[PDB]
Amino acid sequence: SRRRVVITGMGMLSPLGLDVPSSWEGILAGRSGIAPIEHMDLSAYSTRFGGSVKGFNVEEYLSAKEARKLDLFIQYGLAASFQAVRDSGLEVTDANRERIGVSMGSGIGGLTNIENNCRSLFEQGPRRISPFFVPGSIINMVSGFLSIHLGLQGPNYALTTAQTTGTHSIGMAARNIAYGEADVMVAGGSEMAACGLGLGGFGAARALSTRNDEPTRASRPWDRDRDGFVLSDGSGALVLEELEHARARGARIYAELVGFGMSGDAFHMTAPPEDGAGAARCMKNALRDAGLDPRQVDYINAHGTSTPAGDIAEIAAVKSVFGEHAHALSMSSTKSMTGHLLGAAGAVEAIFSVLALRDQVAPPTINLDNPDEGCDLDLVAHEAKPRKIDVALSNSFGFGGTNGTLVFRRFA
Amino acid sequence: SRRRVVITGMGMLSPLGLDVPSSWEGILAGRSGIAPIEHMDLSAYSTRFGGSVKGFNVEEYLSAKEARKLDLFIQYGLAASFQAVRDSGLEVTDANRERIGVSMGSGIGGLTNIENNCRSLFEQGPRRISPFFVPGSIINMVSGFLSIHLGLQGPNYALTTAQTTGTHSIGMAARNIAYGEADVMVAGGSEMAACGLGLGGFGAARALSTRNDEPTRASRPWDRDRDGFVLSDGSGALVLEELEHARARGARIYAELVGFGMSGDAFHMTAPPEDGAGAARCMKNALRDAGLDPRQVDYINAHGTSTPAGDIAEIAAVKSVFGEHAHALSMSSTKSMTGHLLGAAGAVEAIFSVLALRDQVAPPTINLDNPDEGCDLDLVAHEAKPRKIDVALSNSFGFGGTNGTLVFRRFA
Ligand SMILES: COc1cc(NC(C)=O)c(OC)cc1Cl
Repeated sequence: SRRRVVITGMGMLSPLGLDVPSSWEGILAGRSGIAPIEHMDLSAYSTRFGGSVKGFNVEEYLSAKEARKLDLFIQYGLAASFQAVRDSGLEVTDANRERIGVSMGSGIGGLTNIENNCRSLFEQGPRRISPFFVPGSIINMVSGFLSIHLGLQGPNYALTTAQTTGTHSIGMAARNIAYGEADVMVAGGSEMAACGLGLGGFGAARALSTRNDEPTRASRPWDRDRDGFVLSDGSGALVLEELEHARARGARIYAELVGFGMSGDAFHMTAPPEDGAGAARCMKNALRDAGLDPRQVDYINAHGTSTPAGDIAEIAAVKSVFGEHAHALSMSSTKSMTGHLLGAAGAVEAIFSVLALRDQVAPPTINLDNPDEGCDLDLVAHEAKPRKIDVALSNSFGFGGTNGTLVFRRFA
Repeated sequence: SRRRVVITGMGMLSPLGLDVPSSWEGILAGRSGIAPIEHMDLSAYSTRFGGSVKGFNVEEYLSAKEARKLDLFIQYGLAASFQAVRDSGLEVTDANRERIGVSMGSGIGGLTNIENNCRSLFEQGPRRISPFFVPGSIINMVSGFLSIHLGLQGPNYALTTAQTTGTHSIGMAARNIAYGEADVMVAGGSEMAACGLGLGGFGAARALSTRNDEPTRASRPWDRDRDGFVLSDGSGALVLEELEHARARGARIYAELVGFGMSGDAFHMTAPPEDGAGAARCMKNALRDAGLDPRQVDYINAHGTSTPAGDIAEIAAVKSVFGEHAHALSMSSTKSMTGHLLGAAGAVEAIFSVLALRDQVAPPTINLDNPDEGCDLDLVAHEAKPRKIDVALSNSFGFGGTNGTLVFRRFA
């Protein structure tokens, strides 16, 4: 029968910090992680800024010889995973290694490495493609490399559901544990899409904010002057653990994962429906899965991408699901500070939702100067709001009409 | 307790044919789908052959305009998916659309689109990148487009586990049904990694057969003269359905999906361990999941890639798991004929495993002229073998040491 699942470890690289505490300190201070991109020349591009990981030292985790063969999204995914496992205190042994698995996902994976090898191929030839091109670029290799470094022999897979990846990865990993396929999973996502093809491709879709002259103000979810998402890099990982397993070893438990929802919109390849019908269906699935009264929800970490259609669809969905209680909960978009980590967004935002529960505080939506028509909920504008949070919900929505909702609650 | 899951529809593109029955006729005749790759200058490449899909007409499925937005691997996955849904006879309605989902995956995703867009970026700059580059290249867009086209509102996701993708996709979709998260799932995988980038990337690792003079003899699993795998394109999709749901509408049931195993080797990024320990755990997990004794297995569709270390690891794993029964079962690699469809390998091989059950015939391992040291199992050399098959396994053992096993049983 279905077992309970708790969070015993977390790890992160974000535009606000090289770990969880430093990132969360930025979140509660209303700090922006967005700046002009330094790592490549973007003068020909319509967007020249984003959320970079600043000062990442891969040699805190991996030998230089190894790191040189891995795309940044793998390096970030391993860093976050190693943090989360260390934070959990779990010791991997012959007795438990078959019961510990990994599901770390990515929306796009090793696009920087694929781009650089494509340049080698076209300008020089196939003899100059790296021998490490495939295992250093394809999405399942965060799970793969992590399992080989720690000796994890449990379920080993990766999701790729665009901007929903981190949320799906955590939810499905929790189902693995619930149904008895594993006792422990490391789950989350990682992304580094800030190369020519990523910035150029989202640019060609006119999906990105073009506020080049004021990057910290670009990401402004539900603000009437928003003009698209801000592309950001990094990784989140959580250690999910069966409750009795965690109790037996005296684990520190941050929160319980009580609910997971998925739904497809079946609407449009990239656009969310205006009424947020798929998002509402997904949240309702998650709340029923958690055995909750919707009035129990205290805090929602929105998807909150700073796109015109996405932000207003999320208000519509929250009003449809929560009715008058929509006016009592707090909802914020931490993408106002971090930007959109794409396949890692749901992973870092699950961590922020768990820390909202630990610290009893709703993070702010910065830059919400002039809320748009109908955006009249408590969106925690400008400043962090201390408040009672027993139940927190993290939402994600992606290309393909793919929706995920996680429901966390305090554990006693 | 758990619901039963049956297969009611199948769909395929392969190097042998543009549907299931044409592909299967090739399989049972021992035909090769491997040939020199056309309409590419492969002069500088060390491998110039593979398994292409021949004569695919996307306008049987999509308008030319929708087809122009999507990478070939998405086109292939939608073709297999539409075939599978047609073959199932399922009628999607407002009463069931929330109970029908999709999990179609890919190992490497949109290499052809990445190449074409890199050509534009490098030559002309980012403003020549296609607006549809991102949504038309990301791996979850088979699930996305299929859900939008057919109005499917159930779980919508995509796995990417390299060469194990199609097996994991099918197994995890079966779990969704068994545990009541869906009543119907379309599951499988698709791949189009000819392109320069696949042939170049695998070639850089010297992972490919270089038998350019005799492409049809290149893929020779367990043969002492094998010299690596053959890269191939296509797609496989199955309609998985809860048993009572299938019976209530009078569905044609091909077979029952009774078991699913996963494991991680935790050994090496690309090579399996010599004794196939992870593959053995995975098959034992899949049999335990099915409540079957190893002695009940009749037929194994091997991963059987024609890499020296992979093929011998599988023999060791099968000897370990099956002991005194290891010679009684028949095990064949259909990759001897199809080549290696990477993320679609497990999907087309699940279909071939189901058809082995329907037709009571083990497909051949062609090219098995001189079995290597210790390769002394019933590997169905050269010619198909009619035999009793009640229980068929399909194995996939991919990069990152990620393993999958599906167990199918005759249904009556
Ligand atoms: C991909 O390159 C490497 C990988 C590992 N380690 C693993 C677990 O894969 C390594 O450990 C000494 C050294 C190198 Cl160079």
